[PDB]
Amino acid sequence: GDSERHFVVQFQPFCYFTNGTQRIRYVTRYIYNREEYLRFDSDVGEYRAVTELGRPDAEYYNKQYLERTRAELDTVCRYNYEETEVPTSLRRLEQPNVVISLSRTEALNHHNTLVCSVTDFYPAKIKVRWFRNGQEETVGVSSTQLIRNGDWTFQVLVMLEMTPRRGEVYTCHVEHPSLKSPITVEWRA
Amino acid sequence: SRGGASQYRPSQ
Amino acid sequence: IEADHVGSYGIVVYQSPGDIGQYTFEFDGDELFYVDLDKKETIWMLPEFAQLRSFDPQGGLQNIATGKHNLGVLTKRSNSTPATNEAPQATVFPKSPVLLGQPNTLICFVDNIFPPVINITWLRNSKSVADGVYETSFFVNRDYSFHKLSYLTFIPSDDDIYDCKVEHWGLEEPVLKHWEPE
Amino acid sequence: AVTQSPRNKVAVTGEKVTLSCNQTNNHNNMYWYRQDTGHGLRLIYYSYGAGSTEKGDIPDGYKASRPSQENFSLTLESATPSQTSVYFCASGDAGGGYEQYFGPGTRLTVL
Amino acid sequence: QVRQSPQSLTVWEGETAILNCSYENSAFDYFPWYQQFPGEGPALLISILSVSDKKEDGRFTIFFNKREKKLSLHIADSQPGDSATYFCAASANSGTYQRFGTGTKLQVVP
Repeated sequence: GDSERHFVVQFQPFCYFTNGTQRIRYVTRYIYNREEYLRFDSDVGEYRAVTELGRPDAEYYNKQYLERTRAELDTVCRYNYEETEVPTSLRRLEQPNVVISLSRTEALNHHNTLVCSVTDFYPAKIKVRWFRNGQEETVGVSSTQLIRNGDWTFQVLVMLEMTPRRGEVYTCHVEHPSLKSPITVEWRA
Repeated sequence: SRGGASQYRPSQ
Repeated sequence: IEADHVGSYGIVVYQSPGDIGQYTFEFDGDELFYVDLDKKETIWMLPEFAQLRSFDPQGGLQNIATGKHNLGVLTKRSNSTPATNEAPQATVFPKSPVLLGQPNTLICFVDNIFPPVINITWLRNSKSVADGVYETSFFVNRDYSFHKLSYLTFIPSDDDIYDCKVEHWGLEEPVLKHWEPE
Repeated sequence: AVTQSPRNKVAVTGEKVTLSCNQTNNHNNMYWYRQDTGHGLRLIYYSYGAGSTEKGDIPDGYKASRPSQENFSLTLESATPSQTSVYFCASGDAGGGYEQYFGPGTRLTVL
Repeated sequence: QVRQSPQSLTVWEGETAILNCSYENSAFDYFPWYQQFPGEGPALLISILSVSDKKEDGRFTIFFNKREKKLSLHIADSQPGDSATYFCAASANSGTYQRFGTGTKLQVVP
């Protein structure tokens, strides 16, 4: 505790849900600084110590808490999901905004890049594709990973390397849970 | 509508 | 582990010196809320949600206390082993595609934060901007470090440049992540 | 193994009564109750125990103080007849799903 | 809040004393019953989790009915010595404090 001697602890509870509540896994992690020393795992069903640092806690924890923790899987995990998640986060549907833009200059023959910006949507599941005259392009195509905005919305940018021509129609097709019908944006020279 | 939370267990 | 959904109901972060703490609820990697430990109030990131669910702030205070307790016990046991300083990384990108004169938001995502103490600020052309700024709590990472995001509302102009300034004990000199309407 | 200062005290309206408690159980949580015919036990003030203090169900007219792990005191800065009862101090683990240990009690009368 | 049906009860040694309790906060997950003998403070007798629906320990058995938010403590084979005031408490899935009830006074006639 002399001068720049920083100390912190972390408690990280986890309710892993698979297929609604058909399967739940409850994990409770006990971290000292950045080191996980103790851990409860519903799969294992017991407070096993992770590292040396957590040697002194196992026995005591399984004594005093084992029963109280196993229960949280129902009173905390299943409960919060069915009683609070269902009406809020699991019901959140924000529709994507979709726009196409060219990376360089508009002229009559350039190896440019079309960018399809898909933004402010929720939840994560989404599908974005490029078409050139009705045929899907997959070769000079790339999309960023899912970008989490931190405000409960995502965005993904999808690039298509191409060479514009006359009467050539490019389309960005987006399918998302919030859209009863897919969105299609068009771009021409 | 009242959410629950995982209790952080004390040591010693 | 894996799943279709992940809930973290009661993340506790307590550090010293300073008795600095944080209590949050996450779902699918997003902040449901954080309990304001001074106001003793649950602060929901999405107001609408608070209309349908709730959480007694006392639960956070009770557990933040246990955080104060377990820490110390562990600071004594670890033979007083201090935390090792990591170096933060920042990325800047707009919420929506940039259009001259149209209201947007600039986002600064700072990752690999450890310990969870940091100052993140915005510079319009090289001058600190303090209005229209919002910051998230500290999100947990798989490796136990943290990320956090800051936001700046702004109007895109040809005569404007931006920088996200991050200050951390793991940097020798404040990091400036530059950004400007391309 | 919980102790309370006045095991019985009689004061007058307006007086500044101060019941105090002590617990060796080395518990983090401490509570102050009051038993009354028709209400059973009612939490008044409690602590996560450092220099912590939180309002219970009926905190009005009261103020608590937890100067140390084992000391939790209840204070009435202006006694009232409505405060004539039996005060029960208690201690337990951080939590609420944990067993609570009570003291003997304390009868108080204001007049 | 917590409620205890039997405002007061008297039974002759050997029978079965049934106590009742109810609450209406589905978030309640832990319910401990305290026993208080005249002269001293209350003390924890038997506690149950919302997970199960029954808990036994001697003559004492808690009957927990998740829905309808009912709950009851059965003392089979009564006995003078079990005669004080019993308290039904409860706490939520968050870690908040326990909330007791009116409390039933039991008298066991030898």
